[PDB]
Amino acid sequence: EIQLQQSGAELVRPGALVKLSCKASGFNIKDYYMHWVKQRPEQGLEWIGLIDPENGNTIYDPKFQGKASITADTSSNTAYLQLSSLTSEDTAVYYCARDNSYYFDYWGQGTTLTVSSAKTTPPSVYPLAPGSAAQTNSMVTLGCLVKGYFPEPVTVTWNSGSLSSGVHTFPAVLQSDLYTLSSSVTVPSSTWPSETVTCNVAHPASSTKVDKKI
Amino acid sequence: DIKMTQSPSSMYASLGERVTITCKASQDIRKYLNWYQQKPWKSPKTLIYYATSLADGVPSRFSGSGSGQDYSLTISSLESDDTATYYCLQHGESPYTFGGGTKLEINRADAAPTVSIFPPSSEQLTSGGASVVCFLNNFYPKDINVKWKIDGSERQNGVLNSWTDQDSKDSTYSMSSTLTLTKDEYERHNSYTCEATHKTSTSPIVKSFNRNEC
Repeated sequence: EIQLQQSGAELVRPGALVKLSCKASGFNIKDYYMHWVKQRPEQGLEWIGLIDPENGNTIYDPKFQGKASITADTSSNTAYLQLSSLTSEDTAVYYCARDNSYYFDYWGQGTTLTVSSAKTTPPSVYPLAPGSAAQTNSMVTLGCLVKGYFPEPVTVTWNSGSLSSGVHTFPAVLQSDLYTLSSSVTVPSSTWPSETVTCNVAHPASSTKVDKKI
Repeated sequence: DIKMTQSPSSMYASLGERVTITCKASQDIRKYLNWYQQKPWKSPKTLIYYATSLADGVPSRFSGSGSGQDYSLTISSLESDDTATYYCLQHGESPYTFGGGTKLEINRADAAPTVSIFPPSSEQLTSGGASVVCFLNNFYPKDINVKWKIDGSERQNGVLNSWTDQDSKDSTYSMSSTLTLTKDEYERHNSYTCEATHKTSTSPIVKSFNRNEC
């Protein structure tokens, strides 16, 4: 029903400017306050500002005065967030949220903004299969190695999300303009190779979508 | 303008234990304080609003109280999936301010990891690279150490280690260790072993394989 769509991911250069969008569905933005929230990598949430889309009032946190500018378009149901003169510190996940007067009831999935001069590099996806039954149980442990991609993020999935039980996705580690990430799924010895176990990888910043059957 | 202090920063508690998180403001915020829960890499979820009211679909084991500048959230009987980061948010004055957050980890009975080791996949060898991956799953406590040995106590450098966050279901942790090499260097060595030391046993777990790939 109600959903706040965000741009998802973008690689921007130090010193430039960027404009992020937040498209609302199911409800009118003129009726609510829309907020913009930031969260740096291993860090806390930070409040950026709000806007009353009805008759355009905006309040920011002094920290972002003349750095952040919020706009909204009642006819396209979209809130906007432009940042300027980007530096490393602006690398974060920016979320938009709906204020119902009591609390933030709907959030967007966020947009990872990476301020850097490295280029976009799509991931190599490699399957991890056992050299005989992974006997550290009567459950076979399989996997996928997603390496050398930039920027973040990637969303790995198994059997299109049908396999969520026994899944372990290990966060990415950066090593020179490149990240490596892995995932493991542990299934019963009765379902493989008999049933198809496939891992789906998607890298938004390069429009790459790969499916590896193991 | 209004500074929020959250305490503690991080805490450990056992299942069925009662927990209390604190938030104090620099000035009376007139009960305009909310609590949010953030599960790793998911947008925040509201637990409590206006100091004591329970938000959408939150269990009754959660409660809140406080007035003036002192506030607290309390979880009566800890459930495994209360692992998350909790934040308080004051909205009594503009700009709205988040406390620094407190991370909650479930203390649990030690568990030994199940180890798996995968040699370089064919797909990758075909491109000049050789990655060797080692999975250490469902162990507790998080404290663990892995070493890679190539042809003897001759251990190496060029490894990427990553830990998941704590499991919401069974409260364990998992780790991925990847030794990355060139096809070239891989084919000059015989045995690859990754050893792990974890207090659940005085003996190290030596998981091995001989390339002897013909």
